[PDB]
Amino acid sequence: KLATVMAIGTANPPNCYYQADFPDFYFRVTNSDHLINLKQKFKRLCENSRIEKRYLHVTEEILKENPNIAAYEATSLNVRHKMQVKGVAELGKEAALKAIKEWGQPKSKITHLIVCCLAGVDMPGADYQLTKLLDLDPSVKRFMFYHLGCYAGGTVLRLAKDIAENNKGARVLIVCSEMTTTCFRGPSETHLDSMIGQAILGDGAAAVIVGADPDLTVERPIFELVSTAQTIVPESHGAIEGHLLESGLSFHLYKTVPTLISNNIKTCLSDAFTPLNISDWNSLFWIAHPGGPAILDQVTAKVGLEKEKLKVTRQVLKDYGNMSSATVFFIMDEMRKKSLENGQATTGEGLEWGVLFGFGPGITVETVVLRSVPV
Amino acid sequence: KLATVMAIGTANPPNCYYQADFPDFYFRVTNSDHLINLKQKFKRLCENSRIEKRYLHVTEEILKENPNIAAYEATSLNVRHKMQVKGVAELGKEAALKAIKEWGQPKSKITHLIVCCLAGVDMPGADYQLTKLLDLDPSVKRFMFYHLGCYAGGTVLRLAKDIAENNKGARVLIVCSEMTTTCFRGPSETHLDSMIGQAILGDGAAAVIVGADPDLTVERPIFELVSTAQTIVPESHGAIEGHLLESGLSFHLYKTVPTLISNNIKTCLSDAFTPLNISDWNSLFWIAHPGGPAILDQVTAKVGLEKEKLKVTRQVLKDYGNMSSATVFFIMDEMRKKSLENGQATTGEGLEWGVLFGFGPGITVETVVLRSVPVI
Repeated sequence: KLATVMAIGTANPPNCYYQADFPDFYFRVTNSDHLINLKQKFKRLCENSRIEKRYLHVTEEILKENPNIAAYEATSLNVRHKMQVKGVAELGKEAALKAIKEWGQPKSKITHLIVCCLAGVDMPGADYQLTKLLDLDPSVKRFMFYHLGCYAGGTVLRLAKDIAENNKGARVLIVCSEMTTTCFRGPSETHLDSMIGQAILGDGAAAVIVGADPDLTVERPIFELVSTAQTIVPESHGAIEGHLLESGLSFHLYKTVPTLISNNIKTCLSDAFTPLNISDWNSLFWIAHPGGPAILDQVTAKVGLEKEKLKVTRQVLKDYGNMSSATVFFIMDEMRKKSLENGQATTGEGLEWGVLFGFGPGITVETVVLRSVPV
Repeated sequence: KLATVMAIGTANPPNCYYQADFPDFYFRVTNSDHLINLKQKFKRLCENSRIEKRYLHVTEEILKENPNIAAYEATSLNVRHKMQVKGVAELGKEAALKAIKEWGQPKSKITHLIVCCLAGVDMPGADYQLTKLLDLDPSVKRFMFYHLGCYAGGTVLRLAKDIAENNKGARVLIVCSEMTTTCFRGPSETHLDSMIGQAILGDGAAAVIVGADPDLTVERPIFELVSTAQTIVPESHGAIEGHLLESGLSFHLYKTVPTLISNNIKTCLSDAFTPLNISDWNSLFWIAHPGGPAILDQVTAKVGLEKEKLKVTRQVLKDYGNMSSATVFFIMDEMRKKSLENGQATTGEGLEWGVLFGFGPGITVETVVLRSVPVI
């Protein structure tokens, strides 16, 4: 009896930013219009991001109220955290309620709560906050993960799988609430990669309910968690880093990331699927963290995937941008929705087996083998 | 087959601070010798702490180089984190190596790594650093917990239990590496919370190996993880809070913390032990996070524990102070050591069943039911 995803709910801040207008907005609110060459670089980052829009808690008003946030490097952790701590909770609450609704069981049946937040360190944490906000059982078993990064969607599933499978009747609520208020900052001519964060990172929360042995008279499985794995890409040291400083969470991304990830994907696939006697990567449905269009293009090319295999993944990137750990669940959600609309037999675009990838600091790759459920 | 603790290793910074001399040290290195009145309150704080010594990464030299850390509140997070990130990994590595040695298996057999650090946020984190430092399998399945606090000893065991029992052959290395460099700060007349942490918090790391179905020809069980629970103490909102600020980590505890926790213990005991048909709290061996001397006194009093029940717990507090999440493992380690020296029948002071408690922000209480193992 495999751990099974039985519900997915998502939420995003109400402020929508169309990518086509972001360069002008970003350079204006960060008083960087005098940096003509830097603006062209940023403009191109946005144009090549393959992101059409994003939802952000940050607004021009908030930046006016907090100039130290608009600055590339200014003491601002305190003001960022004040907003971050509240934002991840409220956004996570919205997503959790939607997940709980789809799940179909009363929230009192939630036995475990896993919360994952890029930033917003607080003691007690967002897990405690959500327990109070959702009025969950005070004895709900919680796990709180701060600062894991973009591979965390796989991490929370890896955890949920073992919890669900080792505890009869366990019903795990996962909440990945990602807010970039702690990362949002002005551009730097000396650290050109920092602004990549403002070109691709969006806000969003995803909640999922995971449990083994579904009560088919009320619960409705979406995807089964077959196996999970995590690995560190060889010779990838320092390619993706984030430091929590007095100026908030930094963003470091080396130009080698796309090739490092794409060149190692087949190994992750082989390790995960050889045990299942599966070698045709195109026979799987794909849910890959859209760290960037380069990663997706290179993975598609190097793995030998058909052009549209990552269609849903690319669509989510286009509609919401990179929402860190929550992204893969938006993709998972949209995939089962599109599968239904396209009249396909399974939640995985009609295919039986699938793979979910999380990519992040390490470089770390989380590989989750999934099995679809009939539509 | 229950997840089983098969090894425990510990480590502490090389700088030992005797509590009897800390008041003078503290106010001296923080240029607070002029605050005679406040110095008296701190001296009293340390005297009733029941802590004889602590090991800290901070030194007079470090404070002289970083006066912004010595100040009660000054933009100093960057300098703090630089040391914190390095410290937790180095201290964690030492404890891990010791645990691995006791375990008796090649480190290549480690399948999962759980790292827990009060502070030292970094991406990638301490789990990544330790994987590299210990040269563990690149595919080791890692879990990294930052800023959980003092109940985390139970949290990591609760996690390790499910990992080990749901994955045949899984061998989990847990590393709780706690350093207080991020929360060390000078005294302030307009503040009276952060001063308590300066008197009770110590540095230290503990590592343990957890696995189900031990290979008895090489592995040697110490304690079995029977059940785990986590709960939020009723009407305790805001009682224990910690915030990571530009001035580092700051804690604020209501004076009611000891009472809130102690009054809730019997409930945790009942929930965890009624299913095992156990009701005599003195029939269990005890491992309780020594948040402070008050918590130990009130738990003993309200629960009705005989004087020797928290002996090891109190001894660890006396010898190391409050080392956050790592503490319960120092206690677990010392308990089986003393049990052996006392020629007792089990690793749990000759008793069969035991309980490990973690107390922290929430207020959160982690309750782990333990089973000792026979000792020849």
